Amino acid sequence: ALLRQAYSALFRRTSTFALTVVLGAVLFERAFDQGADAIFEHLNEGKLWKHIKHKYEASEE
Amino acid sequence: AEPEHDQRKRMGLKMLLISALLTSLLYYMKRHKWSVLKSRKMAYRPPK
Amino acid sequence: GRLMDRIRKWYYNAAGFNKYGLMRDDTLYEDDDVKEALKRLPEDLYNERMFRIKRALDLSLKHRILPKEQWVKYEEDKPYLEPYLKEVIRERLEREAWNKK
Amino acid sequence: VEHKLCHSFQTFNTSYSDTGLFGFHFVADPLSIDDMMFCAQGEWMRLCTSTTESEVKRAKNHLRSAMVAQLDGTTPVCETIGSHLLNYGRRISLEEWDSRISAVDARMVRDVCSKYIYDKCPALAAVGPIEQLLDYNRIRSGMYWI
Amino acid sequence: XXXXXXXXXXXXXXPLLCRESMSGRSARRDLVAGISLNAPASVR
Amino acid sequence: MAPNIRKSHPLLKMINNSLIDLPAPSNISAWWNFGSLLAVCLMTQILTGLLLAMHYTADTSLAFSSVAHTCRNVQYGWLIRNLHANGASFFFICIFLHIGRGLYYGSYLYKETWNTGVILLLTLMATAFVGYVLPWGQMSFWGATVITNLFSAIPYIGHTLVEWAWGGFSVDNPTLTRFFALHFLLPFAIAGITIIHLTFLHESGSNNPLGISSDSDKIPFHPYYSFKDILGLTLMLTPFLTLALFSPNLLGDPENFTPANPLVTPPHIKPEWYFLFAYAILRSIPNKLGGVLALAASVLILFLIPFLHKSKQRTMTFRPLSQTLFWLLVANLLILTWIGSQPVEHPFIIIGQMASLSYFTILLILFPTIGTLENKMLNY
Ligand code: HEM
Ligand code: HEM
Ligand SMILES: CO/C=C(/C(=O)OC)c1ccccc1CSc1nc2cc(OC)ccc2s1
Ligand SMILES: CCCCCCCCO[C@@H]1O[C@H](CO)[C@@H](O)[C@H](O)[C@H]1O
Repeated sequence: ALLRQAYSALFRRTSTFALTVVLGAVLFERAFDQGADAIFEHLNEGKLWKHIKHKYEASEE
Repeated sequence: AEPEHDQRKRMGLKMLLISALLTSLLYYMKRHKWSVLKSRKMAYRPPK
Repeated sequence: GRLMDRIRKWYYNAAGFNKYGLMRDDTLYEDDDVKEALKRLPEDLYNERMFRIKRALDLSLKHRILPKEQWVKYEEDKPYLEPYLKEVIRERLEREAWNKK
Repeated sequence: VEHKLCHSFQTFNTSYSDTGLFGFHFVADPLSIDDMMFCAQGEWMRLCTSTTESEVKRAKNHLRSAMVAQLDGTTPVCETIGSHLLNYGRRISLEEWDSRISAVDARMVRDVCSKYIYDKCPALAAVGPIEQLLDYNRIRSGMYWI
Repeated sequence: XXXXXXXXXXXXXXPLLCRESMSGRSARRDLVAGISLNAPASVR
Repeated sequence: MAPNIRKSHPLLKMINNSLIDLPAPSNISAWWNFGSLLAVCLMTQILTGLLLAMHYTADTSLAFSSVAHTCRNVQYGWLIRNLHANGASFFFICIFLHIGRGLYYGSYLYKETWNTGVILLLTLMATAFVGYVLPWGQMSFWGATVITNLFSAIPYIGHTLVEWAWGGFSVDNPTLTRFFALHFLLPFAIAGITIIHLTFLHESGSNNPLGISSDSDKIPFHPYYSFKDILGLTLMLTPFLTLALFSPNLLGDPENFTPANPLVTPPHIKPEWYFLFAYAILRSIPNKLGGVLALAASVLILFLIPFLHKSKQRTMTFRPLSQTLFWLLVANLLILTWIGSQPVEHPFIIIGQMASLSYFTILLILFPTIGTLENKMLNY
């Protein structure tokens, strides 16, 4: 049981709860950003500067 | 006119996702706390 | 000409406080007169009024009402506070008149 | 006593065959209820959190003197015997009770209390002029963190 | 260590109306008066 | 003494007696959320305003440029300007619903609370008025010009009253610097009066939709309304963040992107949306002095609401006649908002004159009349 164990190990003690929030936020940020940036970049394929960047540098100038 | 055009909409995406998540969670927590009152029943029993 | 009774009975249903199981005098706004008249109410009527109000309050926070069966009929509405309220007002008008003369 | 919180308060552990009722009961004036309930729930948390060896060294001595006082006469001995068989299946001598009790320490009291009390949804019965004490949610939040 | 507690409202002071749940109380002795360090006050 | 240090601590005490142990009616709805919204919105506007002010330059030769520099060079300055500008609209949306609630649920009978409310509204309008001049665009200057030039309609004292407020003979640098100082100052007055606004409220506590004594069923503010408000916050904050991060320039005049030029009058000088209803009433009376009075009366009329209550019941919940009459007034205000955004030509002229006429008629005449007519149908 994940629910039961998530309670007793994390959510029960107020100290362990707060640490979960911090630890969970650090992981959430790292994930949510990369995901959001990915969803946005795909929705604009070939439109951004990072896409057309190869024409004017890092290969020819 | 607005060089922030790209980042503004990129933020709008992050906002809408976060806002959707947080609004839902807070709605449960509200309903959870208010469940005590929402389900509460009462009776009028005098020594009539 | 049974028109006046037609109009009152219509407004009573259009008002819809009977849906909450409230008497007409339950919905009375408690100004200085109503407050005084309430204190003159017999224990039984007062304790009953208290429940009806607390029930309407509980219903209101539930966004629910009473079943149609439990709605106060227009002809079954007890004006329990109105006789008290009229004397409270009559007494006050006397003092206000007696203090001018 | 210091704050005139109640006329009386008692703690009980009413046990049944497969269940029980660990809790407390108090009698108070209409305007001293909330402060009384506040302190009471605080001491419950103090059980699960802060219980010292010094405290239980006294508590054990009281419980020892209690179970012995329980057997003062023929009727209270007969009552114990008639109940011990009916509930335990046997007689538990005061000698055995003492052995169980004397093994109790502060670390154990904290654990057992944290098991039955901490962050548990309690049962509440309130009778009389009870305005100052209100909302289950507030009472429920008094069940965690001392 | 034993005995049940009580409490009433003063200034004016704060189970005795049957034939049996009121019975057992009709003065056999006179009137003893107890008070304790940690036990409820009693009376006979 | 007192047991805990939550009921004792003179700082934590009014923190406790306002946001923790404060008795509230069990049945107040979402229409009671906009109070705490206005509170947070005020603290939001002040913060976003401070951040903007740290990059603003109060001078007619640098005002427009400094604001532009803030959006273009300051890190997330484009956003802080975005939030502060649209946040001013969130303020008025919440305050119009806050007011509309009280008018519908008879909350104005808390006269001290209600009167401090009107004053809070008046200070807010003045605050947003002087803040609009700060970017010093075309609509900024000419909005300030048209409105302040009205005071000259006052006989004798008038034409001096204007040139004093201007600090000159027209809206210029002496006017911008004092408007910035005024725009910086006023929100702190709003903060202070709010504390008075809440103080008068805590005398009687909150009203409820039914309008009857809620002493029979009170609940602690926390957690019931502490949670309810936060929900109502994120519920209301999503459309405006959507507004501010997808269509930021939706509400405002594009004329404010053209730097202020005293030698070119914009074709259609209209205010922001929350002033439109008042602007329409202003232009209903062709006379300049009458228009000013009609404008002032349109908002000052709120002071007369408590004295125009004739109904035996507090709210409008059990008053179907007053209900539709209420919604007529709400629709009336929409028609006024629409008229104000349109040029002064037929048929907009006569429509505006009638809508503004009915506005005062409903509040002054029909509302106390219908209320009386209702009481006799209740057999009183
Ligand atoms: C910056 C402006 C304002 C702030 C910060 C503010 C704040 C609040 C808060 C927090 C409440 C309690 C919660 C609620 O009832 O919604 C309240 C209630 C109230 N406010 Fe305001 N308010 C403002 C403007 C106004 C205005 C413009 C009016 C009237 C024209 C007003 C009149 C009232 C009344 C009558 C109540 C009592 C409502 C009730 O309990 O039924 N306030 N206010
Ligand atoms: C209730 C509080 C406030 C309201 C209603 C308000 C309203 C406004 C409005 C409508 C504008 C016009 C901006 C635009 O449309 O382009 C503005 C601009 C501005 N305000 Fe405020 N404001 C408030 C608080 C503050 C505070 C407290 C400060 C400073 C301490 C401040 C500083 C500024 C500055 C620097 C600008 C210029 C930036 C710009 O024009 O976008 N504001 N304000
Ligand atoms: C500096 O002008 C500001 C205007 C505006 O809409 O500000 C948000 C504006 C722009 C164009 C045309 C008209 C206006 C203001 S209309 C108006 N402005 C006000 C200001 C008040 O403060 C007490 C009260 C009532 C009213 S009615
Ligand atoms: C309830 C409202 C929550 C809104 C959360 C918005 C978080 C925005 O986060 C921002 O996103 C930008 C776009 O990638 C980044 O450039 C910024 O570094 C980042 O701070």
